[PDB]
Amino acid sequence: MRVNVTLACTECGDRNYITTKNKRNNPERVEMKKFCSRENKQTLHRE
Amino acid sequence: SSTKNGRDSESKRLGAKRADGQFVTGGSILYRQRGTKIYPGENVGRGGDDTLFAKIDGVVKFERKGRDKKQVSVYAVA
RNA sequence: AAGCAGUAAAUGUGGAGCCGUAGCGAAAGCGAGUCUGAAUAGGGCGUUUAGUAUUUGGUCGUAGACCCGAAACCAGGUGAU
RNA sequence: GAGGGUAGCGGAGAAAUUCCAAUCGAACCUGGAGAUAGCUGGUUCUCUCCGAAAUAGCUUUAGGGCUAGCCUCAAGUGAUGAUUAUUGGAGGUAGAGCACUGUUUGGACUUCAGACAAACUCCGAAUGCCAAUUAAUUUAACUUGGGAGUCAGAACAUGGGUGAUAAGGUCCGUGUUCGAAAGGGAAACAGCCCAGACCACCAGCUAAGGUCCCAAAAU
RNA sequence: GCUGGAAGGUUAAGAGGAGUGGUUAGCUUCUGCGAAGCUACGAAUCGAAGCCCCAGUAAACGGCGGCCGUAACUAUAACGG
RNA sequence: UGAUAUUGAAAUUCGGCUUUCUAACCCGCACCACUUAUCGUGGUGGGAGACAGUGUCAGGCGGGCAGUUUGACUGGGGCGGUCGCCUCCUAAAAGGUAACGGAGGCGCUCAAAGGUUCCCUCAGAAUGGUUGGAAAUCAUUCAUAGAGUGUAAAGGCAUAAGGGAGCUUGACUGCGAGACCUACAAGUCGAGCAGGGUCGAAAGACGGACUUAGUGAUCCGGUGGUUCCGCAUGGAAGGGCCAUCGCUCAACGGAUAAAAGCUACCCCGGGGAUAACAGGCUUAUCUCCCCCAAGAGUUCACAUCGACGGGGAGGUUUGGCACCUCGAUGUCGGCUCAUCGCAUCCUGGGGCUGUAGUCGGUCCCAAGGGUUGGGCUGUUCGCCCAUUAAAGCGGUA
RNA sequence: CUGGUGACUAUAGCAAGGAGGUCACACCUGUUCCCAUGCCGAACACAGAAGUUAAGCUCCUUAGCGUCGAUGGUAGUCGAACUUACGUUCCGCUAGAGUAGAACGUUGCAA
Repeated sequence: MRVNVTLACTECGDRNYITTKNKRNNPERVEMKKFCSRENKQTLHRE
Repeated sequence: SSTKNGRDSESKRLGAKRADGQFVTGGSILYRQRGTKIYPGENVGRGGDDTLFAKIDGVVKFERKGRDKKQVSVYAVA
């Protein structure tokens, strides 16, 4: 099923995003490399 | 006795927005369309919905693109 | 303005109070500039910066609000000639 | 027959919504009270200038309302308004055609002849529309404030859907008139043809339509 | 619907107070602890009837069906699927 | 129905279940007195007893009773159907354009089906082969799209927007000249500037998907962050700002957190803006009249009958529309036999005949007069009995 | 005048007949190296003795298909009048036929 999640910055100041995901194909939390607003650089975003 | 029809969507006001031989501002819309019935020429770009818009101040001309095709361009005449 | 003095007057006196002379921001706040924003970078609202008191006319609001007209509801009484 | 009892959020009823002072699916009187009424009816003196709408959107909305469109008054800008001539352009209707998608007739043996189409197109008008900073004629247009009414429209011609190529039928597009328009013609006859009444005259020329008599003018 | 029953489940007020937060007498990181009071919440546990359940009752409310073959009944089915 | 106050004294059992007792409380129980009264009060005997009755708090049942709701469109209303969004046609070559007009979809999916850089060209046909359609993989020739493009349709796409590989996460942050659309609220496109980046040798491209559908104001409530405020001061409760979550509010600009029926017992305010009777327009339906002539008719189309097809008249039927009438135009059958039309039932005059005569059939002229009584049924209509020269069809609200 | 790179609606196209080569173009051998295959030096990328007009590319003819295309007439239609299907006046298709048509032209290395 389709569900929405939030990506939070890892080990740094939190800069949140929102997206969607298919739970069957991706049972685990997704990880991406997004820009952090209050750190001024790309960091790792979990969940 | 009843009807299965009756439905329609709101009309989208497509077509030409500026006339040949007219002076337009920096980012004026020139033509709304679905797909590519007219191609962008000199100093003219495509939007995400195929909208053609100008990128300078100048006079707009509709042109011909080989055979069965046509394009529109803007020329910076003062 | 209330009050006080005056013929139930006119107008004396009375400066609590009100509008204007400066805006922007949710607020702390800053100020001809302020908010957003890392950054007048761009953008929004301001820098016009002449008002104020009484009154004729038009319209609006609160009071029945241009006039006449119900079927009904509630409260207290009068009736078994 | 006389004297008494049961009172309205009640009483009585061998039962009919029947009776409780000529009234009862809930008695009468006085108060809240000038209840509420998106609904009918009515609204009192005179001249001058201008002069509509019966549409769109949304609506517990459909004979109601709000914003926009159309009218009027005051101030401001001022050529930005209208018609025609010239040039340029976007857009596939009428017609036509079978190259695509479907339909179809007769001969051959994939091809030659012949036809049909709102949701077919190898093609393609007349008109209408957007512009120029290009000429001649004309008189509007835009902005800010005060006050509105309108949201039931009708007929004629024409382009279409619906119906039955029926309706003084119904629903859209485009012009005119009535609405809010008197006068002449069509016998009479809001919507058809001509033509827009400031006032007075026992003056002249015309339009539509007419000139044997009614009845003005050619037997 | 009514009557009787209690094996289990759900079930209020009222009792109970495991823990948590606010404040500050004292410490030192030099913006982390923190006893006593007062104060905002409190969970496990106990808690009736009812309901979910078991049985009876129809002169209680109510209900009392279809397709398909077959002669010692020619048409029809006594009888059977 | 349970807890608690009135409510007390003793004693068994895992402060409580459970048992006795009397003083609270109760008796429309007996006797005495006030008192000629047994309403009341007092006294004395019995009965019951910390129960019952009464106060406060809590759970359950409760049309017995009360206040309200029960949508709109609609060729009258009711029943049926539809309500928000997307694509094509009607739509009259700019845009816009209605009808319970003609056709279909949506309330999602994708972690690569996104970004970037390189490379490639489809469908269909014949030929020869383990022969399942030579079309299940194979190699040729022909082939400008008839192939594919997540999903409906339209418009585009072979520069490919189509197919395959390598790297990657721009499906980023703050914004934004200008413009389309438009009553408002909303919706759509957007060059460029700054901060981070990915791919590419570089110029460059990248703010999701070839485009257009996949969505819901405000109030209130939850979860994170924060240069904010915090009612004598310092904190904290509680607010503000930023991010985000919860509605088939689908009658989809959403009345409230919460809502169905009958009225022939009915009432008031309006409307011919809207139906039932009659008038008016039309003639699908109805009733009559013709055109053609394959045929039937012992031969022979037309004495008589007239298949398949075609053209009219009337306004007596059932309907269509909704133009007058809702401050009222009384609706079926009967009594009455008045008045009119001719498409003539009898009488009067004729042509043809498959007319021997007596009867007939069909067509033309003709409206002067005439055109019965009963049984059944409220009936119109219809069946029947007995007659007659004949027992005609229609109009007149 | 052979080659490189741009602009023009096939009047540039397709098809058939003919001429030619080591300046240039092109076919050709090979996989040691940078590179590569669902497998295959076919392709791509490289090292290059010689060898061929056979094939691509350019050259002359070709109206056999494709493309272009007048004139006259017709259909349709703006406007005007009569009336309901006919005049008058502008504009002007489609199809078909007469016809072009075997391309014209820019900047530079040489030749």
